[PDB]
Amino acid sequence: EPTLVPTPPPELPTDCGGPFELWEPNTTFSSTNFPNSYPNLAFCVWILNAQKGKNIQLHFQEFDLENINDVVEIRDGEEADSLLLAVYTGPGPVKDVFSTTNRMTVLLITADVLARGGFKANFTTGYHLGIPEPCKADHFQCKNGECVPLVNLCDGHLHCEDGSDEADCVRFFNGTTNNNGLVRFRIQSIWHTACAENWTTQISNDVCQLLGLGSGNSSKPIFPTDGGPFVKLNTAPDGHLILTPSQQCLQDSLIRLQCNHKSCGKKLAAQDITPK
Amino acid sequence: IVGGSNAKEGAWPWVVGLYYGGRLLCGASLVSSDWLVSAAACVYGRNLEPSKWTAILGLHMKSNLTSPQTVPRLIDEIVINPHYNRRRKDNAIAMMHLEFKVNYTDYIQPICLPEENQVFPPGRNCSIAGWGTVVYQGTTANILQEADVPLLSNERCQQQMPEYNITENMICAGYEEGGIDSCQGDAGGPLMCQENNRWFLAGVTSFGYKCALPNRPGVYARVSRFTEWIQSFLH
Ligand SMILES: *[C@@H]1O[C@H](CO)[C@@H](O[C@@H]2O[C@H](CO)[C@@H](O[C@@H]3O[C@H](CO)[C@@H](O)[C@H](O[C@H]4O[C@H](CO)[C@@H](O)[C@H](O)[C@@H]4O)[C@@H]3O)[C@H](O)[C@H]2NC(C)=O)[C@H](O)[C@H]1NC(C)=O
Ligand SMILES: *[C@@H]1O[C@H](CO)[C@@H](O[C@@H]2O[C@H](CO)[C@@H](O[C@@H]3O[C@H](CO)[C@@H](O)[C@H](O[C@H]4O[C@H](CO)[C@@H](O)[C@H](O)[C@@H]4O)[C@@H]3O)[C@H](O)[C@H]2NC(C)=O)[C@H](O)[C@H]1NC(C)=O
Ligand SMILES: *[C@@H]1O[C@H](CO)[C@@H](O[C@@H]2O[C@H](CO)[C@@H](O[C@@H]3O[C@H](CO[C@H]4O[C@H](CO)[C@@H](O)[C@H](O)[C@@H]4O)[C@@H](O)[C@H](O)[C@@H]3O)[C@H](O)[C@H]2NC(C)=O)[C@H](O)[C@H]1NC(C)=O
Ligand SMILES: *[C@@H]1O[C@H](CO)[C@@H](O[C@@H]2O[C@H](CO)[C@@H](O[C@@H]3O[C@H](CO[C@H]4O[C@H](CO)[C@@H](O)[C@H](O)[C@@H]4O)[C@@H](O)[C@H](O)[C@@H]3O)[C@H](O)[C@H]2NC(C)=O)[C@H](O)[C@H]1NC(C)=O
Ligand SMILES: *[C@@H]1O[C@H](CO)[C@@H](O[C@@H]2O[C@H](CO)[C@@H](O[C@@H]3O[C@H](CO)[C@@H](O)[C@H](O)[C@@H]3O)[C@H](O)[C@H]2NC(C)=O)[C@H](O)[C@H]1NC(C)=O
Ligand SMILES: *[C@@H]1O[C@H](CO)[C@@H](O[C@@H]2O[C@H](CO)[C@@H](O[C@@H]3O[C@H](CO)[C@@H](O)[C@H](O)[C@@H]3O)[C@H](O)[C@H]2NC(C)=O)[C@H](O)[C@H]1NC(C)=O
Ligand SMILES: *[C@@H]1O[C@H](CO)[C@@H](O[C@@H]2O[C@H](CO)[C@@H](O[C@@H]3O[C@H](CO)[C@@H](O)[C@H](O)[C@@H]3O)[C@H](O)[C@H]2NC(C)=O)[C@H](O)[C@H]1NC(C)=O
Ligand SMILES: *[C@@H]1O[C@H](CO)[C@@H](O[C@@H]2O[C@H](CO)[C@@H](O[C@@H]3O[C@H](CO)[C@@H](O)[C@H](O)[C@@H]3O)[C@H](O)[C@H]2NC(C)=O)[C@H](O)[C@H]1NC(C)=O
Ligand SMILES: *[C@@H]1O[C@H](CO)[C@@H](O[C@@H]2O[C@H](CO)[C@@H](O[C@@H]3O[C@H](CO)[C@@H](O)[C@H](O)[C@@H]3O)[C@H](O)[C@H]2NC(C)=O)[C@H](O)[C@H]1NC(C)=O
Ligand SMILES: *[C@@H]1O[C@H](CO)[C@@H](O[C@@H]2O[C@H](CO[C@@H]3O[C@H](CO)[C@@H](O)[C@H](O)[C@@H]3O)[C@@H](O)[C@H](O)[C@H]2NC(C)=O)[C@H](O)[C@H]1NC(C)=O
Repeated sequence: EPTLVPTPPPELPTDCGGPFELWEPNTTFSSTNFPNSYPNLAFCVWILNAQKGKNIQLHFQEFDLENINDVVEIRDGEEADSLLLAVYTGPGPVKDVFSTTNRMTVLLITADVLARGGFKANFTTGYHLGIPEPCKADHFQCKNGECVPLVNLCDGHLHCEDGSDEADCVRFFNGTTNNNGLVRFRIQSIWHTACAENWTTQISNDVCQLLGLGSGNSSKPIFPTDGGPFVKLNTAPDGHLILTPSQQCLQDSLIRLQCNHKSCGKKLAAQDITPK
Repeated sequence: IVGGSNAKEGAWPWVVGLYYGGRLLCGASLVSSDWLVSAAACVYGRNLEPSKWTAILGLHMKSNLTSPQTVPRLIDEIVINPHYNRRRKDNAIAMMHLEFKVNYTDYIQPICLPEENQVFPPGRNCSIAGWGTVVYQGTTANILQEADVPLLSNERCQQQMPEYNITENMICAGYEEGGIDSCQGDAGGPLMCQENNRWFLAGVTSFGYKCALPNRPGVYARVSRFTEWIQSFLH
């Protein structure tokens, strides 16, 4: 009568993992059984605790799983919110993971087949492990941590070591919307207008291009509301713009530009007309 | 997709396809000269091998791409939104970077990101597209298909599908009587709605209970709450 043969079925409900929370004294750990295999359809969570204000650095001595059905997730939250941080899967060595908080969460998800050896971790604690050395001698702080006295801040070159200093010293003060506002430029440390006394349409187009927008729509001045360190902008024979500092000047005028929105996904395709 | 109509050449220049191992897996949209947007759910666990992804622009027919309208591309960097858990299926947005810039032409156009303080009331018709299956048990090997679906509120979506944490970061759409549901096959298709002769981005295709079933609206990821994140590295 029993259709099922007298053999043990898998019968693995829930997860049945292992330890959940650990601390500094114990560092190395394996998920379930490193030498042989790990159970299928398992979901075990490890919580790495650390002192307040200290970062956590994680390393893997060995890491050999399956293809892509099984993934490992590392999170720094698990309290109210968390970020994916770094996810590693598949055979091959993996890089170390740094966390900006004092708590790290490690998750393991597996399918029902294709068991593998597993992985082992390497728990390390320290101060500013993922943060490079701070700059000295009042040098500029870059994204990669390189220190340079003054080769940046919108210079007419890319002398910065990183080479990714594409930021522009132009922004709209006050204004009415994103596309409307007073144009200000920062030569070295101070933001100021560009002395639109000799303003032309080409200058407006160049300024709009520098802001990632269309062409010059409106360039009507009103009056010099601000008394900042006015500097002069003028046309140049080449494609660049020359900004001449002319501070301590009277009888000036600000800049009021409303750059048109860039061309975008309008159906400009020459679709045929159906005679119906 | 399901129950829709075939589209013509150049109808939706901002819809691009993504290949992995010679098979279509997920959709994408063009944002700028060297950036793409796609659902983070489909691109998961494959972020360690960017060289295995092939990007196709101007894809209209799957017969042959030898025509002078398909430009092959490769993905150099893949960015996944940190606010993702794969448990509540909330905030699944991924960004992909192309190795080289692509010149804009008649058949290639980008999408227009929505601005802040924009409100879209429910009931407005928006268009959808994709290369997903139409028989629910097969595949699609024809030209791109398009369809129009209405808009539904969060409360209506929660009432109709009280099985997920819908929250306020998701957009639901679909007819009350069913018939058309493009949540199967192509999970990277964009949700497009227009405003005075300009098509914007409304949502990104996400999971769904089951297509064509009555009172089963789709799920789309909100874009107005992620505009700043995209513009941070849009460049
Ligand atoms: C960007 O916008 C901000 C605010 O919109 C703007 O700052 C404002 O600047 C104006 C002058 O340019 C300020 O106006 C003065 O402010 C002082 C101090 O608040 C007041 O005392 C002044 O009142 C005079 O008149 C009164 C009546 O006769 C007198 O009783 C009084 O003693 C003064 O003589 C005058 O209103 C204004 O206060 C600021 N606003 C703020 C919030 O600080 C800024 O200049 C704009 N920047 C650019 C680049 O456009
Ligand atoms: C995207 O758009 C960009 C620009 O919008 C485009 O770049 C163009 O590339 C072509 C490549 O064929 C350039 O044309 C060449 O220009 C160089 C400049 O020195 C010339 O030397 C080339 O040949 C000339 O000189 C030869 C000397 O013996 C002559 O024999 C020959 O007859 C030519 O006179 C050739 O003309 C073109 O200049 C650029 N565009 C610009 C604005 O510089 C790019 O190809 C487009 N596509 C992609 C995928 O990027
Ligand atoms: C990882 O490091 C941890 C330290 O940071 C280890 O935890 C400690 O491990 C030792 C080794 O056995 C334990 O020492 C035992 O302590 C018990 C007394 O605790 C008992 O009673 C309390 C209630 O008061 C109960 O909660 C406990 O579970 C025990 O039943 C002694 O009776 C034993 O003889 C022995 O000395 C420590 O107790 C333990 N710390 C804590 C806070 O429990 C941990 O073992 C390390 N991991 C591994 C895998 O070894
Ligand atoms: C990939 O799919 C495309 C569809 O988007 C194909 O494009 C069109 O395919 C049709 C097929 O019927 C072509 O129509 C034929 O064109 C030929 C002209 O090409 C031949 O011309 C002479 C003969 O006159 C021959 O000696 C040449 O070697 C060419 O082979 C006409 O002669 C026929 O009567 C018929 O109209 C379209 O021309 C073609 N258009 C374009 C823009 O390519 C494409 O062919 C498909 N590619 C492959 C490899 O199958
Ligand atoms: C993963 O766990 C292992 C287990 O100990 C850690 O190995 C230890 O690593 C440190 C730092 O590299 C070694 O100290 C260094 O030794 C070299 C000589 O090889 C010496 O020239 C250096 O000045 C420094 O003292 C330490 O010897 C090594 N342990 C053993 C037993 O050799 C490893 O650091 C852990 N990885 C991470 C990322 O935490
Ligand atoms: C600066 O940008 C604004 C965008 O709001 C441009 O406004 C647009 O201007 C065009 C051209 O005047 C308007 O076209 C219309 O054409 C009909 C044809 O008869 C005419 O009757 C209308 O009076 C109007 O000119 C378009 O509607 C208008 N857009 C909006 C939303 O009002 C403006 O033109 C740009 N500035 C420059 C100098 O191009
Ligand atoms: C959004 O798209 C839907 C498509 O489902 C639009 O629904 C359509 O509305 C029109 C106007 O009521 C319907 O036309 C009807 O035609 C019959 C023909 O006998 C006529 O008797 C009715 O009085 C009515 O005029 C149409 O059937 C209906 N469905 C379609 C076109 O598939 C809707 O209007 C659009 N706009 C919204 C919802 O704001
Ligand atoms: C969608 O997600 C929200 C937020 O995560 C869920 O709302 C939460 O539901 C739980 C019930 O399981 C609430 O807990 C209850 O709170 C009341 C407050 O007086 C307390 O008296 C009860 O004893 C119980 O603890 C919780 O407050 C509520 N909000 C939050 C922020 O957690 C919601 O259930 C999810 N599902 C749906 C369909 O909305
Ligand atoms: C926003 O919606 C308005 C609707 O009022 C659009 O205005 C319409 O724009 C089209 C061109 O895109 C105009 O068609 C042209 O009309 C002129 C005569 O004015 C004709 O000579 C041309 O051959 C062409 O047919 C249409 O007339 C115009 N409607 C009105 C009432 O003026 C506008 O384009 C939309 N987009 C915006 C403002 O960005
Ligand atoms: C901004 O625009 C004003 C207005 O055009 C420019 O001021 C004019 O400057 C010229 C320059 O005078 C020179 O005089 C030389 C002989 O002494 C002569 O060889 C040379 O070619 C040039 O003419 C002056 O003539 C005008 O009278 C000035 N206009 C006014 C209204 O005062 C000013 O240079 C412009 N600044 C720029 C472009 O940076």
